[PDB]
Amino acid sequence: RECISIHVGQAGVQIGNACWELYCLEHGIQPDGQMDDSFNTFFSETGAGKHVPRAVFVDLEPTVIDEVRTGTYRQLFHPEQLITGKEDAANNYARGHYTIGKEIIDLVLDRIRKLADQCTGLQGFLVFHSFGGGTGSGFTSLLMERLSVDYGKKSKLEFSIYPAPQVSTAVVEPYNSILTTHTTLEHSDCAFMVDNEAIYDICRRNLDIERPTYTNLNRLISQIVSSITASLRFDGALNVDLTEFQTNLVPYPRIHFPLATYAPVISAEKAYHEQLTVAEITNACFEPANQMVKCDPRHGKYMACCLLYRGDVVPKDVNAAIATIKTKRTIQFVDWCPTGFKVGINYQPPTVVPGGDLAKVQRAVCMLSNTTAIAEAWARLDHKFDLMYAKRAFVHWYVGEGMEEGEFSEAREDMAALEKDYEEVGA
Amino acid sequence: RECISIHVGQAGVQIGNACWELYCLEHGIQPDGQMDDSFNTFFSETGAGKHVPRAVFVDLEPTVIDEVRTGTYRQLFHPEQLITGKEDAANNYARGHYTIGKEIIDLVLDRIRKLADQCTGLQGFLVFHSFGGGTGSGFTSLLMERLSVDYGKKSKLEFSIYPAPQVSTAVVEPYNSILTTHTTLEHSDCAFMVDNEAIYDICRRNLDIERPTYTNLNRLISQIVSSITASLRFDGALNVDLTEFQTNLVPYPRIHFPLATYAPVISAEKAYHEQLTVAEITNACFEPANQMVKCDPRHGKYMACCLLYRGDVVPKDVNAAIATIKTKRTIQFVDWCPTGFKVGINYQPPTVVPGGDLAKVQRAVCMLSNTTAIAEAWARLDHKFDLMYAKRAFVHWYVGEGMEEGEFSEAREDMAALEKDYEEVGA
Amino acid sequence: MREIVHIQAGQCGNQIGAKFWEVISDEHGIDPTGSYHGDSDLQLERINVYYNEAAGNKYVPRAILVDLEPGTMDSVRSGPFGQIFRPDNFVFGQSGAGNNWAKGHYTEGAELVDSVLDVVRKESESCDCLQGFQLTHSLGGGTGSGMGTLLISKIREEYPDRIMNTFSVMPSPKVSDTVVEPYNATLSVHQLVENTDETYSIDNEALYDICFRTLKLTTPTYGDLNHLVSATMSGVTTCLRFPGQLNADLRKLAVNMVPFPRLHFFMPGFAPLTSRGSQQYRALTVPELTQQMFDSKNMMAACDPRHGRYLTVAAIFRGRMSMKEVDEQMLNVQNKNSSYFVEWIPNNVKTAVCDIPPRGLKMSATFIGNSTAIQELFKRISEQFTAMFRRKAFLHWYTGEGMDEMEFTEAESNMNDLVSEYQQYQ
Amino acid sequence: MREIVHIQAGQCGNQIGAKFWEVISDEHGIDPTGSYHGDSDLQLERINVYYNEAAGNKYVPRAILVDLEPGTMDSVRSGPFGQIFRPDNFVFGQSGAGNNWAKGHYTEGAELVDSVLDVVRKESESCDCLQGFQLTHSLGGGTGSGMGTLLISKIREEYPDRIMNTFSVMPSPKVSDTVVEPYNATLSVHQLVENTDETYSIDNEALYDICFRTLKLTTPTYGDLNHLVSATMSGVTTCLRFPGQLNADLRKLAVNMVPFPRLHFFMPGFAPLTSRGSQQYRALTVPELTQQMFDSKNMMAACDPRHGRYLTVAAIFRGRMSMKEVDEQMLNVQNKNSSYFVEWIPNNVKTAVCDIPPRGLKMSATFIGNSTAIQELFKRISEQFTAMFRRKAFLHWYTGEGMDEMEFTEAESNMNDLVSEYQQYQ
Ligand SMILES: Nc1nc2c(ncn2[C@@H]2O[C@H](COP(=O)(O)CP(=O)(O)OP(=O)(O)O)[C@@H](O)[C@H]2O)c(=O)[nH]1
Ligand SMILES: Nc1nc2c(ncn2[C@@H]2O[C@H](COP(=O)(O)CP(=O)(O)OP(=O)(O)O)[C@@H](O)[C@H]2O)c(=O)[nH]1
Ligand SMILES: Nc1nc2c(ncn2[C@@H]2O[C@H](COP(=O)(O)OP(=O)(O)OP(=O)(O)O)[C@@H](O)[C@H]2O)c(=O)[nH]1
Ligand SMILES: Nc1nc2c(ncn2[C@@H]2O[C@H](COP(=O)(O)OP(=O)(O)OP(=O)(O)O)[C@@H](O)[C@H]2O)c(=O)[nH]1
Repeated sequence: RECISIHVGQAGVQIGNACWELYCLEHGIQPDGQMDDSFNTFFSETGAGKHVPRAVFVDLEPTVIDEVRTGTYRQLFHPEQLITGKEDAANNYARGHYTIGKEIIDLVLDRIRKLADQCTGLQGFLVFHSFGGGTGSGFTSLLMERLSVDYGKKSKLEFSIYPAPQVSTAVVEPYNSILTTHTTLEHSDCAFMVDNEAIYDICRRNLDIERPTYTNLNRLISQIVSSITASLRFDGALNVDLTEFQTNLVPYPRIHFPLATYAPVISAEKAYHEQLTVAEITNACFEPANQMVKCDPRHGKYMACCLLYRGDVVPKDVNAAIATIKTKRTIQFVDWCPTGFKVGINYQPPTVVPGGDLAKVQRAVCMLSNTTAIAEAWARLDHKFDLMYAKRAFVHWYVGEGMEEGEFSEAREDMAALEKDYEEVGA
Repeated sequence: RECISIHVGQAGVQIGNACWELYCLEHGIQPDGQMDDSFNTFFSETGAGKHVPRAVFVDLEPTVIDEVRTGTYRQLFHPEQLITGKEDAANNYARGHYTIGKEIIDLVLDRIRKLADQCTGLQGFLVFHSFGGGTGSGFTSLLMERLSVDYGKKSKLEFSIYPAPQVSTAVVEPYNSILTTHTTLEHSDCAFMVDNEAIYDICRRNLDIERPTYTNLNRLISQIVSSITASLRFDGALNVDLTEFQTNLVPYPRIHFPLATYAPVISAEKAYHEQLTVAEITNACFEPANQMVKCDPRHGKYMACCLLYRGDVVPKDVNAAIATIKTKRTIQFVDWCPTGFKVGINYQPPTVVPGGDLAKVQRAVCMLSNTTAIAEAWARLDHKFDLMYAKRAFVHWYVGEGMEEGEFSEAREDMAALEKDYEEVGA
Repeated sequence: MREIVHIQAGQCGNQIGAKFWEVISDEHGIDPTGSYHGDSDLQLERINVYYNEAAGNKYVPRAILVDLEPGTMDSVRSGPFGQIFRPDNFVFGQSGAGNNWAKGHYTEGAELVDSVLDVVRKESESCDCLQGFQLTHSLGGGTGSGMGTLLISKIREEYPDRIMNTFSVMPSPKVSDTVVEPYNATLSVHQLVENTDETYSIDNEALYDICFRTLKLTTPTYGDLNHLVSATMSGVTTCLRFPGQLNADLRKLAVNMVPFPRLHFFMPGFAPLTSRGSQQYRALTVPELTQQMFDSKNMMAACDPRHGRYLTVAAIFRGRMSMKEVDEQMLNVQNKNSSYFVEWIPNNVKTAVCDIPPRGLKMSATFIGNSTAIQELFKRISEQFTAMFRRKAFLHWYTGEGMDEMEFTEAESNMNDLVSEYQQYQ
Repeated sequence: MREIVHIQAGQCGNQIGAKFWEVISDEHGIDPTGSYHGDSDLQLERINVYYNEAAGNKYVPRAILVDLEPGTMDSVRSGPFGQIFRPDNFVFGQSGAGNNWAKGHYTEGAELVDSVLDVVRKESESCDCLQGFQLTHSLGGGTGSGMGTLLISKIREEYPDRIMNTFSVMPSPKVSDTVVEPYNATLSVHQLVENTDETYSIDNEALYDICFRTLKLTTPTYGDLNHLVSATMSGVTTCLRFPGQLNADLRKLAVNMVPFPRLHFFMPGFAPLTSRGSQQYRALTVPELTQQMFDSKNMMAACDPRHGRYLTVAAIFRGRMSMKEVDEQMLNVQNKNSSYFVEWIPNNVKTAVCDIPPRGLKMSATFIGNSTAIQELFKRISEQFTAMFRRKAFLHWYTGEGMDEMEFTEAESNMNDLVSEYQQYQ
């Protein structure tokens, strides 16, 4: 029972650097590399008294790789695992997928293949990236295509960052997203999306961080992606493995776009004054402003929901919590899945980083929910894409890389088909 | 009532070194060479308070002889018994039979003759070898030809290691086996064959040894070859001598190829949890995956079976065991021998090496069974031989030794005649 | 003499089976290691019915554990009585079923059935005369619902004369911890209704209602529910495990409880169940026990028995008691509630008694009821299955293993036939 | 008992031979002066296979050094282990070959062959039973390519039954440090293919690719490459140097690796090879060793083995390890890559093991492969030879020593025959 966690782009490598410290603190692994089955999922054992993670950090530019090498987690990671390219992607899907990728995918595929051959209980892979930029779109699509053609049956967990409606970091983000989603629709078994302004607001209103940073944003993301696999890592009363996220939450082979959220989020002084029980966190996770994506769930319906609890929580109180949530009529479930809940529990509680913003809480929950609220966001993305596509804005860079307008049109009609499928299944 | 145990090749000398420690521990002889009729079969009496075995270890290369001399069982064996050659056989039947043999068989024949002249109750000989290599094929054939021409009537127990279907140690093994079996068909009274992967699997699935070695493989082989002669060594309610394996199990003068298996095989912690009685071991010995050769007994039929029990076992329960085994229709016996069971019992129980993998069991059984399942293995060996023979692969080494294609063709047609005889008698 | 073969499949199945082994070992006076330290000779008189004699006065259980993940095996081995089980019986795969019936029945079930078949064959050959195959599984999830059904089918093919007993836990609409649970239930009931001879239907919300109402426990975990179901699992098997003035083996209760081959889904029950602080303020006499046996809230199923009619019920008592009191109590029970018993049977009640009660209680009883009230729990699962199936939802995963929609249609038709069968005799 | 006669010719040949003597002396625990200071008796058990016993517990190697200049002899004498060699064996001329095959084979070779023949005869007479003649040389240049070939021819004439083993370094188009190098290679391969029984083809660019990829050394000199090739040179000879559970001498591996007399150009390999700063993050277990043995980039030849098919391979392991693990690893290696192994042989893999690994490593292995991929490296040198030969370029020097163009034509025909032979069995 293992799984390999690969990272692409600045967002991916920063999330990996922010999360592997949490993993090592959870497993009791010091940064030097030394202190039975809990760490076997993510960390190997090299001979005697030494561990190495099952991860690779790949990026075309070296500005992230050299600082990761010269940081503080130097002795924990394998020096050869940190792959580095030679040229900048420059927010260009074509440049990240065709020119610069082809000279390093040959090494990357061989490296993941040989590090997977020694492994035997690999459940799947999880890829960290961001379609809002160039590297995390192009190289991710390039690797996932030739990974799906080779393995295919094995599961892939995508973790992507998407832009906000009113805010955007780049300017070619809708082109990058609409181009890469045409390939992500068929090869990605399931893909969790996160919005920047939602995760800025969640630490503003609740955690009371007036001036947050990307480290503070990535800490709770690391908590989420550690809590989903905490069931595999540690024993539980009702364990859920990685195949549950494929089997239960993907009712159709192409409708595989769930939203994500987490609770409780609370500062140190507020933790001692707010009580922790299952009811308030269950009410807050379904709260619309508490989500990690700026989408209104009230406009749509929930297709499926998996609740994963951590800490000393009995089954009875969570059963009562989901019962009263079902009787609550503010939310609305789809008629095609009345049994739309999948509850699971792990005994190992959440941990806290020394000096981190998060506080000690006796129990927690992560809520990955498949719903039709993302259809509005996709339609918004296509609407803002069409305005630039009509004027042929930012097209000379792409066509000067090797591509044309044909695959742009195919991306447009594929997004239209996605909207057609979503409005059809939401009826 | 005595018998001399000669060993040829790396496999033979390693089996001898692994088994004589078991024999001396059974007889209570310390490794130095000192502590009434039980040890007389295998050990002589050197004047007063000292013993020496009735064995010779012969090998063309000296790499086994010098380490046997400089090991820990130094004083137990004679200095002159350990025969050593001068040149390597190099997986070459011709080189092991013609060039290098001729300068040491003159010493070996005289040595066995003079050490047999002092003996008077010699029942026969048992030779340990392996046709999968060069020395154990060539020198064994060379010695057995001129032993059969000299003695002839005396019995010879052959003990050979054969290659697996999907695994092989060498690359010229089918050439060696098909060449040496042409001579082994007429001179060997009975030859027990063992497969490497079967004995790897028997200690994997049952004994729970994830990383075994050749010592662990040879320990149970030593237990088998000690248990067959335990009836001669120690008194029993129904003793069986060495001539029973010739008279009862060889219905025809050339069909003398039985398979071998043993029970119980169990680890120390599992031994205290599992109860030992005759029924489960009798069911397990006839189990097809429990055999020491990768052959399916269900595809063929059992021609004959001799059960030899050790330990405190009454005749009644084993009679009931063979009765219910006969009524069981999963196995199938041949119509030419309905009374194809030969039961024997010895009171002396199996022993355990200090620190050995095997556990203490109050009773045990060894099952040497004549069946037609080996016909498929022989046909497989001939089929893989024909592919290399068509291209004349690895033929220049043999023809550069002195041989030709004529005896290769005679070996091929002799194997075809063996298959003809087996499919004829299996009808 | 009438040995029983125990097989455990799925997470909840192996958990409740381990608790069953724990409680019966405590009743027999068996150490966690495996040694006997009992006080009464009757415990050792019928220890062979489950446990096999071993060297050093040690006893090993005739238990088979099969799970499609190593985690459940590690947990039950690390449990209080994990070491008593045979290490050879710990057969298990690598990959989980992922809450898919098709994976458990076709892909990994085919890979593990050949591994478990020879093991159960060896355990059947070890005993003198196998009585029946007792199994525990869950309709919910994929692992139990596929692998236990396939194992039941193969054992039915191998032994078409022996008894097939199952203690099956099934879902509810108020408590449902799986999205594919109606699909798994609808697929598993098609195999259960045809192959198994006996079937005890257990509902999680029923046990939760029990623990809220009569136990009044503050923090009820799965451990309390395991002890709850283990009580009835021991109550059914007490008759062959100890002597009694009127013994009723598994076949004896089956002949009374199974008027037709398909109508064999029972409604188990057990009493007395009370809090430790309210034990002094209750009389344990047989009328106050019998009223609790037939109380609507005391049963281990969510169905209301007053909304239906009993086809037939059985009461297996334990402890010294008066047969006249038992007879007159069952008489007034069947008389005063004649509207709730079917008129086309003169006596819808079976009685049995054992002379050795559980430790810590002076008298006890277990109730096994076959009634038309189970049609409610059947039809709610049926319409839950139909609502998801009518748009072909949650089937692209099932189609990967070669499974067709005609099989789901056949399962739906079987469910319709079963509920109409239960409605016929009402 | 199975002594080995060691002969060294050419600059690179004597350099790698001196490094081979250095590393095996370090393994045996031999001082630079010649005294024994080892800890294990097994080192002294088979020290006679190379070294000759002398007075004062001193050991002198059975090494012959021959060079056509005094500079190489001065360098190897001034090296760390230069003093241990016998001063009598330092046979050498005055004038160099000037990178000419004809001068090394006819003019100075004839003058020095009578001087070296009696020396090798004396060393062969000193030992009890010579096993085989191990040689090191370079196809490039004139000195090695002429004198080593002539010495091989005379020793083949004198001992037509003994084994002839050669560790020959050959050029590449990307790294070629000599203008007459294709001519020297084409002339030397004609003598190598007919006389020698075994031949390990080594490429400089392959070792450079190794040092870039897995060693990651900043300043790789020739000393690192000498240590690299010395590892496989010790790996092949470990079986007769120390005991093992399955010993494979030079003749034993030759019988498995040489299916035909001409197809004896192997592809040596060795592992583990890792940097000092990354050894902590790599497991030395036998699967991760075996995958490195069969890795395309880990071999010591520039040819891509995936572009061809293996005729046969041999793996000689060192250190305590599980034979079942070795067997199943070789099984899955030969099974999953069945397209890259010839179908007309059932088992294309040989295995051997020794029980004493190198100092500083717990387990190790060496890979010796005969494959059709060497035809690429042959045909590139062949067309390089043909492009220069078709206009008779660089032959006025060769004609001075009586050498004719018919000999070059015969060598080209032999090269064509060899590459077509390797293409036949693909
Ligand atoms: N009364 C109890 N019920 C349990 C327990 N554990 C689980 N369950 C209930 O049974 C339901 C499904 O049973 P399982 O946990 O065994 C799911 P299964 O192992 O068969 O499939 P996979 O785990 O996906 O391989 C589950 O949703 C619970 O409602 C338990 O310990 N006690
Ligand atoms: N791996 C190594 N390769 C070497 C080394 N020295 C030389 N060479 C390579 O071998 C090539 C030719 O081998 P030599 O240096 O021995 C030329 P040789 O002495 O035989 O002829 P002359 O020096 O002209 O008398 C040479 O061009 C190098 O590519 C070395 O120390 N290590
Ligand atoms: N949430 C979050 N998003 C990030 C973080 N770092 C980068 N991103 C997102 O990543 C997007 C750009 O991704 P990339 O294509 O990989 O940008 P890059 O790594 O600088 O690549 P080049 O500019 O081509 O060199 C931006 O629009 C950001 O929104 C982070 O730390 N947290
Ligand atoms: N089961 C078993 N087989 C062994 C053992 N040792 C060697 N063998 C087998 O013996 C075969 C080769 O036998 P030999 O011809 O004697 O090999 P050798 O002694 O090294 O002889 P040369 O290589 O010619 O020097 C191998 O293929 C092995 O499978 C052992 O300890 N146990």
